[PDB]
Amino acid sequence: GSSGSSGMELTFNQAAKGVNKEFTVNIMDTCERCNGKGNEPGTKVQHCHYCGGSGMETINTGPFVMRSTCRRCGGRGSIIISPCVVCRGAGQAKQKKRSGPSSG
Ligand SMILES: [Zn+2]
Ligand SMILES: [Zn+2]
Repeated sequence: GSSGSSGMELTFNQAAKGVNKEFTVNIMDTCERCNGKGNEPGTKVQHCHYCGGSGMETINTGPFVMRSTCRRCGGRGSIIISPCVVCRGAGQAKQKKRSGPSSG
């Protein structure tokens, strides 16, 4: 076997532009213990007043006011007596995956 012609018909050297190669080694997926909730699967939760279920807090200082994400709940709308032990209330963790089917 031997050859060496040209044509430049199609391009099948690299993959699409969107799907960047080696995006990021580290793997981040939705927690499993809390299922992307941020609390222990064996604990209860309390209603937050600061935001009132909106996850938004307001800082009234003088003739002006500021706006920052609730601190008591953390922009959730409720107080987690016991925050997850895997994601520590992050909503995502490291899920060792090989393929990782986006759609599904
Ligand atoms: Zn709150
Ligand atoms: Zn978790």
